[PDB]
Amino acid sequence: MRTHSLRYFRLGVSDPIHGVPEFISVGYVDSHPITTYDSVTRQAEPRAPWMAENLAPDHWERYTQLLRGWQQMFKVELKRLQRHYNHSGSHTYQRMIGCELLEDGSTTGFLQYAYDGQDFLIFNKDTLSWLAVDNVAHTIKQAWEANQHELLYQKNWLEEECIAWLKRFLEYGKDTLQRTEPPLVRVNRVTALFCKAHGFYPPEIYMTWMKEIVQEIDYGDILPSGDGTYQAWASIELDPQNLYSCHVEHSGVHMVLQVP
Amino acid sequence: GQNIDQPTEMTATEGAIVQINCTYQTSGFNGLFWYQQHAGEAPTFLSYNVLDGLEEKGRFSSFLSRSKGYSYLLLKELQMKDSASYLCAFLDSNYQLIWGAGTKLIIKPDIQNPDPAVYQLRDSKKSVCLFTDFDSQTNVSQSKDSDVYITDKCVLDMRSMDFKSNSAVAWSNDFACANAFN
Amino acid sequence: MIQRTPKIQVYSRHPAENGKSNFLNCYVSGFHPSDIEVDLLKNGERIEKVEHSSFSKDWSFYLLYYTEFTPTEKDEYACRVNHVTLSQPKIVKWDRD
Amino acid sequence: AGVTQTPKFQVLKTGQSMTLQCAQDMNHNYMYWYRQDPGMGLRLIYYSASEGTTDKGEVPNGYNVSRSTTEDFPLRLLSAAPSQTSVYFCASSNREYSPLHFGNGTRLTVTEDLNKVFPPEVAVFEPSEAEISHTQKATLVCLATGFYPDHVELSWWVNGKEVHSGVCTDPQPLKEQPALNDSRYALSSRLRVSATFWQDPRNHFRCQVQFYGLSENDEWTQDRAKPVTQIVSAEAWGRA
Repeated sequence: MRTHSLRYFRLGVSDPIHGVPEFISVGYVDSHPITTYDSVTRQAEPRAPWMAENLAPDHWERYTQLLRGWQQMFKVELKRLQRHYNHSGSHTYQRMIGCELLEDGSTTGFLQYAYDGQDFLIFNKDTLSWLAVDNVAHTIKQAWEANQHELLYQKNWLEEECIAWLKRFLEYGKDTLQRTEPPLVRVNRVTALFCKAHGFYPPEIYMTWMKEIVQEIDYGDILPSGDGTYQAWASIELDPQNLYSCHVEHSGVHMVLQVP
Repeated sequence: GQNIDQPTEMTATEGAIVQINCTYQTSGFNGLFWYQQHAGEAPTFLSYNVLDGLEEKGRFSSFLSRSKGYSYLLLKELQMKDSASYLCAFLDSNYQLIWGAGTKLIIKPDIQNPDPAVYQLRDSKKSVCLFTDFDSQTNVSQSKDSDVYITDKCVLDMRSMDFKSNSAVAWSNDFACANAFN
Repeated sequence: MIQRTPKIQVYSRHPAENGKSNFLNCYVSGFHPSDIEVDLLKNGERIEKVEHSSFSKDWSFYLLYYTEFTPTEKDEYACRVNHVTLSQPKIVKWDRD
Repeated sequence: AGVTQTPKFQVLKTGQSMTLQCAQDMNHNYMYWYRQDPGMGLRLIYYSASEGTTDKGEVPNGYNVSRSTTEDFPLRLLSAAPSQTSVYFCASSNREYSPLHFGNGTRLTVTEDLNKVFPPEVAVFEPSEAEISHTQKATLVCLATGFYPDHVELSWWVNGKEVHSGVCTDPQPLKEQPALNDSRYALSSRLRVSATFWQDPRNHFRCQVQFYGLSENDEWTQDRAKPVTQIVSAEAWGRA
């Protein structure tokens, strides 16, 4: 029933203020971070106990060397982009790559870049093409599309390797990644009722009020509690002149709290 | 990244076709390469396959079967200059480049005038023997008397004359070019 | 470029009860660029013992900052954030209620 | 203009240090050192994913590298041993998954004793009258004998210009004594031409052997001339 995902994020900053990394890379399975690297440590490090226990030192030593390479490539690509835009000072380059494994077996994959936090280049692995936001991106896309070997490499990586990595990491983090922690839900009282849920995992939760759904409802965001679980809320105001109830849905289970 | 196999040596006739096979075993794959290495030269890149199917470029083709773990390099309209080693290699999941031991391709010229002859050349100031003009399916044996050197078989191509010839040389210092070979 | 000012939310890990070990969370999200300074404050003072954890589909950054703390009726906690979109550091007070 | 690797040939004494240079001006991030040994396939010694870093291959022992720049990846033998006798290939690649560009190789021999180094003797053997009258073709044979190590380039020069047409050269030298390892080597080549070409008294034939041996600042106390890097040639004129 659960869709799982593996995602890598890459951040490059030119002229970073003293101490701040020029380059950072973090991987995630779902919301759980699994790996980190930056230009300050210059070391690939696990970010889950189940990654440290199942991947030997030689894995981290190899991945360190790969990330030293990706850090240099980022610096060079960002410096070229700044030239193409006659930009100086600090500018941002971002890369995001990932796949999803669905319950049924179907997969998705994605790869995109941003310059200064705006879409730059988006890969379509089905048409083996790149969408480019502007002439500078278009010029780069056209060189990438002239290299059929690299496109086919990326499609195979997204569809086969990323998914094999995800399946390997799901097995390693089985007990953490596949668990359900059902929410604790309470109601508290300006004469408003707050429906408050916490201790839940995974983060996906639906919360509402009824009496007939209430239309004018404030929603708290799903926020991380820090201990691997999440919290959220839905509030309503009471017309002083009517029997109200909180409805929560989580991982296939429905909960109702009737308020007297 | 576990194993890779390709034949030691292959022999095909000028103007014909040859297929060099490569089998591999790995849990994790980022593409399979073919490289050409002329004797006394560096490997040069020929091809890259990562999905199933057939890539073509001039006289050369590369095929990959992911399920069978199997690639071939196909060379058409074979020339003498296609004599070289052909190396397959594949990237594993961590980008380890795993090299096969290489396949040596020998191109045999279509020789339509077998004239096996053993001659004696004098120094241009001590003397050597030349076994020449023999058929491409002759082997050049070797040497038992260890004070007598006999080179390997050698193919020269007098390109202006569309003429190809197998040659072998021997020397010593009682000797006689006759019997020198075989 | 386009700059995006951080969203700043301050909340406890567990429901708050005075004299009970809890964690103070400051979640900082939807900002650009990435350079940000976050401090948790006990009665106005920088807390030394503070930990932190990313970007979203829209390329904006997010971060959780937190400390072990024991709420009391007396003590007041806040999050202090500095970012290029901010003329002065933004302060959000923890609200138990 | 690709990957530049120097030198192309090197003899060392056991215990000497040596640096092989490799440069590429293609801005490739990955540089590699491999050794190639008969049967053994290509073995990775060291690689560098970028300037500022390096890491061991399959067989790093006895070798060292540095990556100060994108362009250069020097390979150091700190203490030459006989087991490091090999052919070394430098290579670069844009990324970890992109094709390798190779330098033209370093053939390195390590000997116990540089007094075993000998340049070749070269002789030209003129074509057999029997061959000319039976085939109306003329095979010259060049022989290069008594050289160590096996670091030679044999070429044929007809009227002062190099020729590839009609040339076959033994692809690997021969051992004059296959019992010894320090054994001196011999190499043969043929140049075949028309009888009319051989019989033309204007045609000049030169077998040339470039030998790779000692440098002019290697010390030398033997009676024979210092076996330095040098060309040895033999020649013949055609005749009617």
